[PDB]
Amino acid sequence: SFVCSVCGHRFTTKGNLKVHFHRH
Amino acid sequence: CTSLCCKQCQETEITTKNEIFSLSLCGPMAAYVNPHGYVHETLTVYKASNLNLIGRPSTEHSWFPGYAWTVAQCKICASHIGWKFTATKKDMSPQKFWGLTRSALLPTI
Ligand SMILES: O=C1CC[C@H](N2C(=O)c3ccccc3C2=O)C(=O)N1
Ligand SMILES: [Zn+2]
Ligand SMILES: [Zn+2]
Repeated sequence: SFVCSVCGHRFTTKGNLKVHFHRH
Repeated sequence: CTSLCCKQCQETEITTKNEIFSLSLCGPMAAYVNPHGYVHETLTVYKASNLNLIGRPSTEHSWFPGYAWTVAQCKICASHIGWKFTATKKDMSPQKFWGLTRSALLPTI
């Protein structure tokens, strides 16, 4: 339920989203 | 070379320059705004290599009406590169293409 605001990539954990987001 | 590469990898080839085409009227590359304000200068190419698709296609906020998008990232570096666009009506031409973000590619466009 967690969507990257930059790319639209969807994640099932908030922690996954945080790591991915900060790679942008 | 002939090629556009993943910027992070530097030498992972994503597409070749002959694959660039004008889907829009503004040209092969234009700036688009995503639903959170982020600007992506998106280059349309018929074909891209070395990308992993994430999830399933979606029409929400599609910059190209009649096409749905699927997130695409480098198979080597997992960097975000762009999106695969797939037609939702059988008459769209083409039926698929890729939008690659300028900031993710080398050489620097
Ligand atoms: O055609 C496209 C490609 C996808 C792009 N996009 C995003 O970057 C994004 C981020 C978060 C939620 C939703 C989206 C979305 O649709 C966008 O806005 N339009
Ligand atoms: Zn992202
Ligand atoms: Zn890469």
